[PDB]
Amino acid sequence: MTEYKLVVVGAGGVGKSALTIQLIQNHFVDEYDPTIEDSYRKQVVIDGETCLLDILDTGGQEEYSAMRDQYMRTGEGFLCVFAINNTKSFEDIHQYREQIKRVKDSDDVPMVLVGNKCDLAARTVESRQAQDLARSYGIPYIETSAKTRQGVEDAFYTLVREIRQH
Ligand SMILES: Nc1nc2c(ncn2[C@@H]2O[C@H](COP(=O)(O)OP(=O)(O)O)[C@@H](O)[C@H]2O)c(=O)[nH]1
Ligand SMILES: [Mg+2]
Repeated sequence: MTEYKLVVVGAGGVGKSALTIQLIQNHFVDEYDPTIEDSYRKQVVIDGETCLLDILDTGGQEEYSAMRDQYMRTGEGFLCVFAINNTKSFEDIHQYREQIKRVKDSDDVPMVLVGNKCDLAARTVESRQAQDLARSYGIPYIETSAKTRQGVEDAFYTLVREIRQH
């Protein structure tokens, strides 16, 4: 069976844990210990192929847990997440991508830019701004809501399809 190693990165509070929990357990949590950093597994069929997702939900920043470094170096694809109502988290994306390019020593790394919390009103980051950023990196942009489930499967499965074109 094919395994796909995915890593979820982004500023604190954007919904990295919520997105992962939604994919894994199909439920939305209003509060998830921001310190909890762990890996989750899920068996799913994507385009007729049964595979196992090995997902690392990264926690704190400016820190390198023995596990994060491992997934960061062995990770096959990255979900770079920001929130639609958090301009700083969007501006922060540049830092996460520069970091990933450094670890892989490459500018061709499977990656998907995710704009989360699309269920919230009065967004401060327009879809167009994110689309422009994703285009500049040569990767897809997908909006999601860990609360309503909108785009969640699409974000993770598209990341798998990016790894496949690699
Ligand atoms: N309305 C809304 N709240 C969300 C969404 N995703 C996450 N949250 C909330 O945002 C806060 C931070 O989410 P969390 O998953 O802990 O963020 P992380 O720090 O990136 O892991 C929590 O209070 C969540 O309930 C979403 O899509 N919509
Ligand atoms: Mg978290």
